[PDB]
Amino acid sequence: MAQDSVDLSCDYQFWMQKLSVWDQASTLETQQDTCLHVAQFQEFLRKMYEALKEMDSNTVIERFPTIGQLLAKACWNPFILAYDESQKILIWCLCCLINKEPQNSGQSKLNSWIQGVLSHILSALRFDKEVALFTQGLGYAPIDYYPGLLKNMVLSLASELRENHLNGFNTQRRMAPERVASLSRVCVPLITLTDVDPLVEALLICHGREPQEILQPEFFEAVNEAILLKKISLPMSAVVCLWLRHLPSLEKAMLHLFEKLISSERNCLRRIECFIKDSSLPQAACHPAIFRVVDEMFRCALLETDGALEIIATIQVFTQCFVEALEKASKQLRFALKTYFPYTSPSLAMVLLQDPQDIPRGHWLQTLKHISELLREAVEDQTHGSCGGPFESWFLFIHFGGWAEMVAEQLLMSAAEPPTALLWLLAFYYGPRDGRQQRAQTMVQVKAVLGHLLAMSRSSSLSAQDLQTVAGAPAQQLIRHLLLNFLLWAPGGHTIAWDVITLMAHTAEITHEIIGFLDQTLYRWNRLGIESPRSEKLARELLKELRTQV
Amino acid sequence: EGVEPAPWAQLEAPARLLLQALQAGPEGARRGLGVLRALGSRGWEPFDWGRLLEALCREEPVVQGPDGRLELKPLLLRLPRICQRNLMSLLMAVRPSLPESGLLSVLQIAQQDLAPDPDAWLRALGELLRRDLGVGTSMEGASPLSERCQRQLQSLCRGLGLGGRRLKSP
Amino acid sequence: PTMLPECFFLGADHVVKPLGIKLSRNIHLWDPENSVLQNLKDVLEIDFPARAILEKSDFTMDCGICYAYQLDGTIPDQVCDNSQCGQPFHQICLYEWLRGLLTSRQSFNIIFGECPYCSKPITLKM
Amino acid sequence: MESLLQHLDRFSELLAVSSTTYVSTWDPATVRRALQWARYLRHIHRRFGRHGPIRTALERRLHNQWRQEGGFGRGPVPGLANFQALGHCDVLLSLRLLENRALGDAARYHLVQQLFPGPGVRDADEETLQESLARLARRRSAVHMLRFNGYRENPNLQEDSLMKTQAELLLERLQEVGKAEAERPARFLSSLWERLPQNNFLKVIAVALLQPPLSGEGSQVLVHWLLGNSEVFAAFCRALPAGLLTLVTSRHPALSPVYLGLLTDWGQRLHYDLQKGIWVGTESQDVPWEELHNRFQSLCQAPPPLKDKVLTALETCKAQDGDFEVPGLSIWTDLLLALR
Ligand SMILES: [Zn+2]
Ligand SMILES: [Zn+2]
Repeated sequence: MAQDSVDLSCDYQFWMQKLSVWDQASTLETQQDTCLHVAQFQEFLRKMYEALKEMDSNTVIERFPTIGQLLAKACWNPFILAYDESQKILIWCLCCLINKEPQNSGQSKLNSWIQGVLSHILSALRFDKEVALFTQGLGYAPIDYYPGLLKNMVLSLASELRENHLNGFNTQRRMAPERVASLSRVCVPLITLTDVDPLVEALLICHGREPQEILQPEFFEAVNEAILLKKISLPMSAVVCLWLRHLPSLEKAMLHLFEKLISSERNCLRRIECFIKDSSLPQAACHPAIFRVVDEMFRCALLETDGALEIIATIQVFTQCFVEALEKASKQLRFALKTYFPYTSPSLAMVLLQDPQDIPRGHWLQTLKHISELLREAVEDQTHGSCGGPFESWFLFIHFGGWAEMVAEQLLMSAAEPPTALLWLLAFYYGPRDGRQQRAQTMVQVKAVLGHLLAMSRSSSLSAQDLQTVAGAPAQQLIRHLLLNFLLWAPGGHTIAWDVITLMAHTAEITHEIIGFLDQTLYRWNRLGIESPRSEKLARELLKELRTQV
Repeated sequence: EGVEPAPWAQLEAPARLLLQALQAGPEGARRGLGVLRALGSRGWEPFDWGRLLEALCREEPVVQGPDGRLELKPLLLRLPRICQRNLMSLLMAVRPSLPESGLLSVLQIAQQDLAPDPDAWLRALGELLRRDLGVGTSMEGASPLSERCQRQLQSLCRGLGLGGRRLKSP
Repeated sequence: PTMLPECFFLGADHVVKPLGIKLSRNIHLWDPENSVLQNLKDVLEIDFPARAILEKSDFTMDCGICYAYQLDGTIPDQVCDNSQCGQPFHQICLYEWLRGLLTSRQSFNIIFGECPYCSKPITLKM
Repeated sequence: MESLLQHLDRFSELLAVSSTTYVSTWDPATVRRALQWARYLRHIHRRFGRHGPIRTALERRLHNQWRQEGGFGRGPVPGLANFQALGHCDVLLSLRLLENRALGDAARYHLVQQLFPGPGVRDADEETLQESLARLARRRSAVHMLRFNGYRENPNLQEDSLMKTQAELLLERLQEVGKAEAERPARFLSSLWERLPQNNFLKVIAVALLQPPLSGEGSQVLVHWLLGNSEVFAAFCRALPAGLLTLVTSRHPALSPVYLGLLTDWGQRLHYDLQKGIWVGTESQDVPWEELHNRFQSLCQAPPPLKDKVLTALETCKAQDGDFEVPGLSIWTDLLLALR
């Protein structure tokens, strides 16, 4: 109710004298500029169409003056018509313009001019004449063969490019890289049109022997868009080579993953596994270099937010998908794991790989015992010929969920003299760069808290205040999520749950943290086939109600 | 007239074959491993990497940009992109069994120091390899990623309540 | 060197699993003080073939291009006419090899060109 | 069953007269009527158009009507071609009336209103008018874009997609006449030949012969027409390249023996001059020495079954003209020496 023309009326002249730039784009540079400026102009058209549809035509003159020239430019510009709904919005626009009963002959002229451009778009051979007259004589219409026609056109070229790829230093026709670059710009406007997929596949695969790129990355990223938006449905080898030759696509897609775990679907891990397996990210990650990239990205993410739980959850989902994609399709000659994990020794990794589901529930204690032993041998006796230091082995340890989370729940099950192994381990988890002075401090802290909570579980379902009393920091999140483990695990819970929860419910940040923790633990149980349905339904109801509070 | 030989066409058979293997798409990576398996099996177990690196580094001319401008390139950049990347990936893994002297100059190339329109991949890869050598921290903003990437990463790392984990030791 | 290595197996799925779980369960029993064999025999809970057939270990039947068996159902049937190579190869892999090779020449349907491994005349009939 | 017949014939009447520029009487009622008829008919296309006696009966009505009107005289109307053409029946007429400028005021406005009320009815299960037409113009622009911005004219014409497209159009167009047996395919081929550009026609047929079948009876009917018709064969062998005709012949050995005589006629009606070491044409439009040499060199580069036809047709044509062994005397020896 404020501007009513000007945010639109300025961009009117902008796009207007930009059509004068492009004008059917029979060049390279008109084409390139048009390609980047298409969709913005499309939204401009949406606003314009709204502004027209709401009102009548043939009475107002707001920007009606140059409109015919504007639309004629757009129409004769075919890349306009190649983008998704641009054409259709042009239709609706022109429909807004028509007059039922032209009264002054200018209205009739307008309408006839409209019909003319319409037929120009719809019933016009913009094409060879021989094949036109051939079918005219055969008694056909454009329609009834344009699809298969198009298809044949595509297929010829698709084969051709395979030939060119196979010709790895032959004497034969080295196909024009100019035509290739022409196609690179021709595909993208109509990338969504279904008859094109094999061409694009072939463009991305038939790499050839240039030392320098010959496609424009506008194409690479306009492709990346429709991949990650799932409008294209390509094979896997195509998108891997795309990721593997154009880096900003990879970067921008890994970003698009974070967009979900932060923006929309905080702590619904099944959406996250769904997204990972929807894309071929673990499959692509089977390739080493891509794995190292995404590792570096998550490492930066991890050192900005010093221990973001949602991010760590995402890591472990991705690691699982990657491990299975690796075990699937790498029978002969798979990469030695210190490829993907060089800084660490391989021995520790070799242990970490083992699934919990392989082993009975009892020996997981012994597993974690040897693990924490080895982490101590690593980081405490931090000698050269190993990891650089603590952070690196800690980051290694992140990726293997279950082996990370089982310490608390096992320690709840082994508070009968909880062994120093698990204490040091979880201390190392919740704290890197601590020093043994800090680790021994937190050790006895949590062990005294265990002396409390053991007897507290042996007692009846006591209050939430005997719990909040032992709270009063360097050990707040540790002790917090430890208590959360204790709650569901101990059957004394399920009564004082909301009490403890509303007590610790200071903020929404801690709320989201714990929500992620809970979705994590439920996800873990369902995957492991390890459940107490009490705690399942309990945590379910709680997480559900807290998804209303946020 | 509009034909060229292979730029590798003049070389030791094993290594030339290896290049012709790495040429072959993504999978060429693992084919690299298969080659070395086959050759440690074959009568010539000693594969002189030292020999190979020299030929990678060695310069030769090209006439690119306009029609009227010479420049030099080593083998390593004139050969096709996919072989470069596959090769780099293999090198990461065989890094134990390589000589530093040649590796370093290779990495000086890998930097593509003052290469307008550079190879982002190769740059990141050289960075990472130098890091794996324990010498590529560089005391720089030594991110294989772009500062663009790190920027829009921090832009959303801001939108999460950090943990109290002491990761930096300020 | 006495440490645990990075290790795994190749072969048949059903034979693979049980030893996998033996390892999964005896891994904490690693002792980098005796022989690694001493560690292995009692972690995987087995004794091993000391050259069960020293002669016919594996005359490998992989592609040699893609190092694979069963390429779209195809066997690497195409071989070298050479005593020193004898290497099997896949039809399509060896095709796309010798096609890109500059030295190759096409007949009506049959093509000739150098064996990848030994560089001797090899013939492929589609 | 018969309800479909009177539904269809009235529809096709209305279809053909859509384009006709008598349009003054029309109103949106007629518009809606035609449109809902077309909607019912594409509904029928969906419903039980698939394999059945009704499918075949309606296809018989189609070809019956199309050979009744002929495609000549009173109208060479394209019309809805067949079963699959029915699938977009409304669309074709919508296109007809746009170009029919007898299209008036009110029915036109109501028409465009029907077509494009906006995305106000964006939620619909059937891929409707707007979606279809959008994809249409999408594909059309795509077609021209490729034609001008990456398309190349293949030297191997059979490989070329346009000729390949037209080839399968025509094979579609003749399998139907072979199934129908209303008139012979020869009556159709003749009328075609005369009416349309014969230069393009020959090339189209050249590519047509070589498409592997899909259901090769059309390939047979062609050679049965064309070994009968030589005046086409005269310009045929004249207009085309060498290897095209070579592989055509290896495909249809019936064309081998005739084709040797074609050249052999041209081969004998030339004269050496010792001003210039060449045979040369008496007439302007006679095949040059090298013009023919190319063809025979292609035939040398042919399969062995077709190789020895010409190889001995040459020796026989030589010896009957005197079995000389030196230039200036025998065109055929000039050849046979040039071929080595
Ligand atoms: Zn193979
Ligand atoms: Zn060999």
